[PDB]
Amino acid sequence: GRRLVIVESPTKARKLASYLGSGYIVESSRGHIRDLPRAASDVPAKYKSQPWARLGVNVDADFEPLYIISPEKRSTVSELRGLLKDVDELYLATDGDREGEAIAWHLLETLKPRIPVKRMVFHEITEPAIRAAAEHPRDLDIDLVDAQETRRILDRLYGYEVSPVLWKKVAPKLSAGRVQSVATRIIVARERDRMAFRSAAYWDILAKLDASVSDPDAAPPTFSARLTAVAGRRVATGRDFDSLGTLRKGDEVIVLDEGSATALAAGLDGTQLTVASAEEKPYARRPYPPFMTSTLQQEASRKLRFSAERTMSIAQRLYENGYITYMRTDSTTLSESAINAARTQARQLYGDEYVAPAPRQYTRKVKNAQEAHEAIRPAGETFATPDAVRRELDGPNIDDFRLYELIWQRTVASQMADARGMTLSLRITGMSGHQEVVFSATGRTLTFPGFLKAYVETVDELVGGEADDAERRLPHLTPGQRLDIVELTPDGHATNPPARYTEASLVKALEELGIGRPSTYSSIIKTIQDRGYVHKKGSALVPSWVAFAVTGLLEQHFGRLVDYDFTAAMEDELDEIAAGNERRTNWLNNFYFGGDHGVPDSVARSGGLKKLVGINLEGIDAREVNSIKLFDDTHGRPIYVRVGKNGPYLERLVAGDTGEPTPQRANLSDSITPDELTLQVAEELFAT
Repeated sequence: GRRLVIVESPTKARKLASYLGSGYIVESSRGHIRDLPRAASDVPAKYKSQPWARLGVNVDADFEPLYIISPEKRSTVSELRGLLKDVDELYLATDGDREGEAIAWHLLETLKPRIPVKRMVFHEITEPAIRAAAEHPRDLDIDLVDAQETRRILDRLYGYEVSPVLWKKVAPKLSAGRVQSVATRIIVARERDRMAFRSAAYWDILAKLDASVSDPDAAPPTFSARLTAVAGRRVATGRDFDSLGTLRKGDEVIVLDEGSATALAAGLDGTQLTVASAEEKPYARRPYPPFMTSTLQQEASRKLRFSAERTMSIAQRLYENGYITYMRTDSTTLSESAINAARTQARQLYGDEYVAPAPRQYTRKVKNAQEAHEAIRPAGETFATPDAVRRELDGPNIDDFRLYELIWQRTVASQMADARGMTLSLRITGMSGHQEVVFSATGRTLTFPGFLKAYVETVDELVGGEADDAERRLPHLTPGQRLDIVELTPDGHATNPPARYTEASLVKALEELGIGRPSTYSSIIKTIQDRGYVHKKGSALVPSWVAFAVTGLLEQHFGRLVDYDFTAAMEDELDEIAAGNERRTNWLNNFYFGGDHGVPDSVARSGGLKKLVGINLEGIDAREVNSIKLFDDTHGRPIYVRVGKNGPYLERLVAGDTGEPTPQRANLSDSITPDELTLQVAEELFAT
């Protein structure tokens, strides 16, 4: 009467056993047990006669893979086979997505069971959910397994073709990563934009206005307003300049400068201003959807200041320990049990009035219904309360509680009433000598906070901006109303360069572009940092010089491999395989060898990966690949950054003791971000 259940982790193994009980033996497999060979020694004697064995994929036989058991896992497999001898049934209880199905498949291929096999799938670890999945198994989904394998093979083939190019042309020991190099490109593209940015200056006037003489009961009696128009011409703002600091070809504006603006203020000093136009418009904010993988990583980054990787390790533990639903999901759907628990929680915590009128469903179409069933929300039909979870996850597990609290608040808020308020608009007029001038003020009231009492999104550190519960108080003003000028400050400004990415904004970008998946966002963000391509300056991601060199090589000579659209399209086709709408072998064959299928002008339609990469590379100069153009000096001489084996250093060709060509060099580190190394900075380190 003995049943064996296999999962990926000891924590999950202990948790399922607690729920299953007697007559079940629950073991862990440490994740994957087989992979393609990673070394010549991974190749078994039987295959040492196959020249493709080390590669591990036989491209001339429909991409047959060589899966071997990694030496680090041979132990695990031995024990599993040992235990299998003594049971009546095998339960495979890995995660329900393509990774988990692939593990199940591999266990079947490795153990070769001669007893019944049931495959359990669940998206939360509770006693009911576990019991249910045991009683109602799901057939192994081969389409999922084929999708995972296609991606595994693709990565192997990609590394095989592309790494040698990086080795000859950039640096040895660099490792190719296809999606990674796209993520890297996004970051490098932003740094270049910052480097080509040129600021424009623009001035206006800020006034403090008092309404208390014309209306003794104005609330508040004072406020601020900005100069918006002078003599029918609209004052220049930051949005009016392009990245080169020149005015955009649109409507007609005045750029004020210091002397311009203070002349206007001095000519105003004395007068009153007059309310020409007050307007109220109500607004209604709908609450945030429940968390999915990308939005959870974003909010944890902006609010808790957790890296993407950190958020996923914590979420993993919460899920394995029964606290939350599955944390790899692109669904924001809540089950009816969860909608009711949130509604109740909200009514108990905040009031009957703060509960949405009718229950709120957030049903967005998921890419694959087999891998994602539900948003990320507290597990169990009744949510474990934040205090109870706070006590269990105290001390060392404090980051786990903090994430749970974030998830709980988000779920609860998602069932709450709309935020209500008014948005205030003001047109104030006046006279600075000859010219008529317009000051403007805007305001927002939050009459009824709604879900915002339970959850408010955090604004991106670098982008800046206003939170969705921020209010600007303005007094009730009426046309004709005179206003007293309390103070006038002529105000100078400059346009700013485009903000760098935080992890939160990178994840957002990967999602909008269709390049990231719930299973991949954090591993993408993590790897580009490990491998040195990118590092953090505070909360900002900054590319390293080697990132420029690699990105440059790929853009110049293999552009399709790092094109945002081609990348997204491939991610989509892999999902197509997962659904059963495209075949593993056809896809690999088209991708590697070329074919007539795929988005126009893609790798597949351009002759395949193999012909694409294997051009004549002797035409590609390593020296230029490792040279990043910065600018010319005040003598017309190109100054570039050279990526050398000893690292990054600045170089320029100068006139020597005889003449040119003489290279003048100066060494460089992390301390100087690319957009910080200006000509001033460069000259300063060429000399000292």
